Amino acid sequence: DVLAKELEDVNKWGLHVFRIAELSGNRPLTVIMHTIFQERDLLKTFKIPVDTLITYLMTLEDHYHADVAYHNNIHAADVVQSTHVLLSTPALEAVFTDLEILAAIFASAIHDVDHPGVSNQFLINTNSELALMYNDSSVLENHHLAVGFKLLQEENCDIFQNLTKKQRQSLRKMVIDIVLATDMSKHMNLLADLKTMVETKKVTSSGVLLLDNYSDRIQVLQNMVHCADLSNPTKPLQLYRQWTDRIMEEFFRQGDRERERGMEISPMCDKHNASVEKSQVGFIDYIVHPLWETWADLVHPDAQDILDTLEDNREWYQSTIPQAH
Amino acid sequence: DVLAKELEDVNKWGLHVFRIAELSGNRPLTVIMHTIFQERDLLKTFKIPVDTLITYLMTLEDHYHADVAYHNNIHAADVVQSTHVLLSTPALEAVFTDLEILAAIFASAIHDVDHPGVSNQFLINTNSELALMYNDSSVLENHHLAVGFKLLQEENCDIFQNLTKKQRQSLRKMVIDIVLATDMSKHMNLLADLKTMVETKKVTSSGVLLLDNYSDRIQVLQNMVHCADLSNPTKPLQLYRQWTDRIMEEFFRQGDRERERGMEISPMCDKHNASVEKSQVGFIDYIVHPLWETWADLVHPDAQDILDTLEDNREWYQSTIP
Ligand SMILES: C[C@@H]1CN(C(=O)CO/N=C/c2ccc(OC(F)F)c(OC3CCCC3)c2)C[C@@H](C)O1
Ligand SMILES: C[C@@H]1CN(C(=O)CO/N=C/c2ccc(OC(F)F)c(OC3CCCC3)c2)C[C@@H](C)O1
Ligand SMILES: [Mg+2]
Ligand SMILES: [Mg+2]
Ligand SMILES: [Mg+2]
Ligand SMILES: [Mg+2]
Ligand SMILES: [Mg+2]
Ligand SMILES: [Zn+2]
Ligand SMILES: [Zn+2]
Repeated sequence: DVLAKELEDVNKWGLHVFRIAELSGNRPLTVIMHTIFQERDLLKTFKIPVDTLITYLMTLEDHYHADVAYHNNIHAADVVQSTHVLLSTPALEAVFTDLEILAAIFASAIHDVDHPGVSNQFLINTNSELALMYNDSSVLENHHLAVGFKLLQEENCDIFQNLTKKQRQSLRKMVIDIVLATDMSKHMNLLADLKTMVETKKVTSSGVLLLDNYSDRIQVLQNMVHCADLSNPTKPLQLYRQWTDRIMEEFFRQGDRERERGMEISPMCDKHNASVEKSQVGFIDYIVHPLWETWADLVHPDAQDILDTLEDNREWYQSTIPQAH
Repeated sequence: DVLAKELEDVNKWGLHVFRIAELSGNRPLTVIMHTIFQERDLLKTFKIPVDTLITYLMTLEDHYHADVAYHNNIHAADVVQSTHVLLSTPALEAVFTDLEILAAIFASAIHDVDHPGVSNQFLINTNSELALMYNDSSVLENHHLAVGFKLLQEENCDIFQNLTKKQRQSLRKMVIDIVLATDMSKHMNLLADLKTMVETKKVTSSGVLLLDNYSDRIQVLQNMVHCADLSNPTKPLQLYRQWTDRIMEEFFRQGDRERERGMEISPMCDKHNASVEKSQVGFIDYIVHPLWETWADLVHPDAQDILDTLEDNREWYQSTIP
């Protein structure tokens, strides 16, 4: 119906993903992954039975928490769809193999599964079982990977059943490398390295990038998914505002637990003392723009419209903050 | 029943650790740990109730597998005692705080707990739940930490209950850093970085190392426990001979599991095609001597005898190659 109409924008930045969630009966991850797999002809390329794909996707989506305001299946679908757009950027045309493409999209799909709605630092500070299990290192991200892969074991869920042994091993490695890179404590290091990759990048005649070793290829995929994960402020203001609502609700809920426990309340987690405009402008100035501006450098001019929206949105949120002229 | 005469060598390289295991009713880890804590006055320094220490040690010791030939409670006891000796080296006099000392010894004690007797690569290749949990990265070492820490939560087991919050946090971080560095896959990088530290070491006149910050200190602790972990070929030969027998028995059993599942048998795990003596020489030539030579540089001349024993032991296995 209208859903197939909205799913026509799947190759477009700014998909009305929230609308798709409503219309699909809260199955945005399932329908968006399925649509993209059909789009990229992935079921045929990797001999994936459709009933298997759908069974896994539905189980995966089930394992995103409905009561978590931001880190849920809608965010997962959004990051999947955004990665799907970035993969098709002209500067990267026929750079990546079908397997690499599959890896980046699957990584995006599972990258926050079973997120509890609180940060790594919170989990470390409250001595959680998760932090105990993972020795305080990329606690959530290791966990997302473990669950995402574990779900492949469920009945009629192995979407990779017809990959070769070599392919499955290569895909597992790439997906691990990608999701671990979504850990924000690795952001400055990724960014610092991506800047250096940009400085010395090599391009063909028709302008596509030359990535001639796994280390360069995976670095580009890591930053790609990281950008997609941090892409909310680059979306039309109507989508962006909605993402901002959810992240602050999730944060304030974390803040509430912290205050109730007598802990120091984490930054931007205090519902009483917090400005949306100030927090978002800071977020953009110190994290999202430094990154997207570097990505735009890498694929210039492919991302200029994305960068323009980001800068517009930044200008928009700073406009109501009083400042010295 | 004593035993006490054996434990008089707890400060020496080449303590009779197998004897201690026998004499103590297979509680070498509890006994040696208890002895070292008393000697270093750690119970008083950190207000560790002695029954809490023993209770934790017995539980920890119970989670090393009796039926694993090498990676068992005797190996843990050995690595603890070896670290205990290395910490007392003159070149390191007054370098470490009591909390750092506590961290290195605790890390040594838990560093292989619940080892199943197969390698990281075997756990990965067989798609074990453990490799699934830890995403193929330092699978065992991540698991050893989780278990060692988890056991503090059993009844009357929290030996760190009277550390401050800041002390617990700092000790936790050091222990994690130290145990993750026992992963053999990190050996070449760790050693490379150790050589770099050695190239630019600072010492007082009496040769005492001057460490500047957490980076320096934890790097020395990591390498120290790694050396202790790889110390078998530097021990008196009779000790070394038994360690060699044990590690081969454990490797062969992994090989047997591999052969049975039609997997390629891992290097040195095929009992039908092994060259034990030749493999010890290569082990020393390519891993153990390059490490201990660098450590010996760091603490010159504290480790000269250790190095000499290493070279004598290399010649033993060389001369027993059929
Ligand atoms: C560098 C760390 C990152 N961080 C995280 O929790 C992990 O990732 N964040 C994702 C994120 C995603 C969307 C956000 O808003 C909108 F785009 F929705 C957003 O805006 C918040 C809202 C207050 C500012 C940060 C954050 C915490 C942060 C304060 O600084
Ligand atoms: C299952 C294996 C695990 N692995 C390791 O490196 C683990 O670390 N080793 C410790 C070790 C400790 C003591 C050894 O001898 C004596 F000193 F005991 C010893 O003898 C080696 C080993 C056979 C000759 C060289 C090894 C390597 C891979 C094939 O898969
Ligand atoms: Mg995440
Ligand atoms: Mg003192
Ligand atoms: Mg080990
Ligand atoms: Mg220094
Ligand atoms: Mg001689
Ligand atoms: Zn995310
Ligand atoms: Zn060990």
